Amino acid sequence: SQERKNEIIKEYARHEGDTGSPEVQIAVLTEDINQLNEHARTHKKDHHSYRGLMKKIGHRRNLLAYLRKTDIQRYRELIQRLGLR
Amino acid sequence: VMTDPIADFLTRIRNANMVKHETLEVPASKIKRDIAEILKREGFIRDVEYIEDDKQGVIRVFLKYGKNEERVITNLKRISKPGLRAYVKADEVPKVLNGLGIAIISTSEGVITDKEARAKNIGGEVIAYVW
Amino acid sequence: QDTKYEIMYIIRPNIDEEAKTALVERFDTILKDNGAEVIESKDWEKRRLAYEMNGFREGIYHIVNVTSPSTAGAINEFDRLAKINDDIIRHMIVKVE
Amino acid sequence: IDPKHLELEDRVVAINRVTKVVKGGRRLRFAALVVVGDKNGHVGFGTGKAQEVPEAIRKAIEDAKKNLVEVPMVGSTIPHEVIGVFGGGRILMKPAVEGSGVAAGGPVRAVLELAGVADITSKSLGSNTPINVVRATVEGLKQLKRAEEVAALRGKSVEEIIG
Amino acid sequence: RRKVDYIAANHIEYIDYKDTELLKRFISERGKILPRRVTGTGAKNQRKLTIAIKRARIMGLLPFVS
RNA sequence: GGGAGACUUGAGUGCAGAAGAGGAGAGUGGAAUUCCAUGUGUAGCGGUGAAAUGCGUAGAUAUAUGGAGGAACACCAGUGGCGAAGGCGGCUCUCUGGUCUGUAACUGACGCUGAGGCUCGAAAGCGUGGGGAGCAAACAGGAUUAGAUACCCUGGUAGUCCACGCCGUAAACGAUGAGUGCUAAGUGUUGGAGGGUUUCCGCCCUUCAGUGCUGCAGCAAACGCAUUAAGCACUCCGCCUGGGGA
Ligand SMILES: [K+]
Ligand SMILES: [Mg+2]
Ligand SMILES: [Mg+2]
Repeated sequence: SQERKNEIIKEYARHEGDTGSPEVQIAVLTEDINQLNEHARTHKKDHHSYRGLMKKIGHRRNLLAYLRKTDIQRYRELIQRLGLR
Repeated sequence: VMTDPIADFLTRIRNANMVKHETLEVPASKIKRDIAEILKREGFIRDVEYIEDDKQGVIRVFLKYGKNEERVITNLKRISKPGLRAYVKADEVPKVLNGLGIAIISTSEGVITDKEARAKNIGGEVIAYVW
Repeated sequence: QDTKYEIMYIIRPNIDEEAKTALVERFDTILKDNGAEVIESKDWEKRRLAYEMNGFREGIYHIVNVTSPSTAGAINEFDRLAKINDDIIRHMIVKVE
Repeated sequence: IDPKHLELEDRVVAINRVTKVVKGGRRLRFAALVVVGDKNGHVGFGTGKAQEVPEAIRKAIEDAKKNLVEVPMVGSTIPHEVIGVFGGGRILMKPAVEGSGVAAGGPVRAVLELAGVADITSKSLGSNTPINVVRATVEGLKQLKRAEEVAALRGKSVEEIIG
Repeated sequence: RRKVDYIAANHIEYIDYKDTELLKRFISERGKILPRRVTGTGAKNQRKLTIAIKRARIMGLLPFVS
């Protein structure tokens, strides 16, 4: 949702202007992915939506790889905040 | 993407040459500037000019024709593809068409011709022939 | 966000105004019970139908403009109850901008 | 582009007996390919057809005279390597050293001996159809160039180009 | 041929299935919907008209047949 | 190439908009068939190249009023739309995905390809349980035929349908891998945006993303392709090395 995405940007971002950043993107994608996994458990047959789920997941994984390359401290802080492995 | 802007530059030149266009514009880099200057001062091009814009310096070319019809350039070809890069020694320097064309080489001295390379007794990476 | 829902439904032609008004108020009351705010309730027309929808070739149309969340089950409740009720012939819902 | 005032002499590549079919069996004609030249640079080829070998030869010669082209030479050699393509016939021709003679076994040998190229190294990569190999040959000899021409185009001098 | 849409000319929008006055002229006899190439509407408006007409049919405002 | 940086065009996020048989779940519909019931009415109906099997006097066909049940959605509907493909057309609602346009705020090369793996995947088919209107392999009978293990006809079982789990194949085809850039033009068309007019409508010009036709260069063995390339180029993956055996 737009209000939830606003909250997530304001929380995880470095500024109120820095809408775009890896931590911001990943924080949005994780909530979207949780909603989609619940939707999939409720709608097991919607493979057409599971595809977009996997695409979002790959996007998040690539962002996380960029973070592991550039800033390992930022990476670990992010993952402690989010709860990912 | 643009995994080979040098070859994109060469092919854009080739395409414009085949349609007999008069000029070109390209997102430039320093190696493109070197190649364009070499062509300028070797006779395959009439003129070349620069343009400075924030994202990337554009370079524009003004091609050459013996008449309205006849072409000075016939075709070009990159050898370092880059999937297989072509490094060569001062003896293995190519001789494009027995001296009627030119090979474009980068060496410790810089970006130069087969003339200068085979004279100085250096070699380097080959990046383009020109028939 | 709360989404606007036009709701038509077809009252039988030979019902009394008393029970009819209590019935419209019932459905509005149930929408409000499930949490869907009714902004307008109005009878559209009484008409000769295109065919015999419940045997009655004639009908009386009512419109119920509503604002509510999509998660609220107000529309589903109105739906099941109009199905069960044999007085109204059809209902129909329209998501509106 | 004129066969006039030239001592063109000819040579036949091949006569392919070639058939049309009719209700009354087969209408057998002879098709010939001939290459003619002056052994100075000027060479051409022609296709002829007729119910007679010499008639098709005459027609092909008369068509070859009307389609000449001039090849450059450098001490009985071509200036630079070239690849000629014409629809299935790839031929590469290299400038060879003097005294090495010709390296071909016809039709290319006929074309180049008539054009006057005494010393060359060639190879037919693709097909073997005499017509199209000869056509790729002339296409390559058309791709070829002259140092004076290229230097007048480029503006640079001849020595300034060859280095 | 260059033809005009009723909807575009009238500056009408948000087509309600209740609007029998506007939907019934896009209908031939026995309830069939006129083709776009007959009437001269846009694709967007034509599809909105299809949906509105089908709504009207199921709601008895218009007939499926006759 | 390695390392320390810096930038925004690429890639992506954000604002605002657009479209849509995009997908899954739920319910609802009118038409038509089949069956059942009620009347009318009575000798043929059906079917064929011919006939015949069949059904019908125990009331057929047909006709009119209802009811049950399943499946598919006339017009709109179009080399039109969406989707990675397969595929997806009644209607409404719940949840949800991708795409396009501007915007130039933000990150600042984060991208592409991608063996091996994972997922999806026409129809047939398999397992369990429902259901089964019509259609229909197998099968029966009538015919035809020299024969007819077929084409034709009358019937008709699995199956077609629903839920789950398996299968994982296709002329799964644009018989054209994905990505990027460059390269005459013409014309329609879908979704937008901007501008110059127009009382609005509308027309015009530009531009993006698709979707068709004609066609220059070039390519092609030819057929044909041609800004939706089969042209010029580059990166990666998959694949071929005569036919059969196989
Ligand atoms: K089954
Ligand atoms: Mg199946
Ligand atoms: Mg075409």
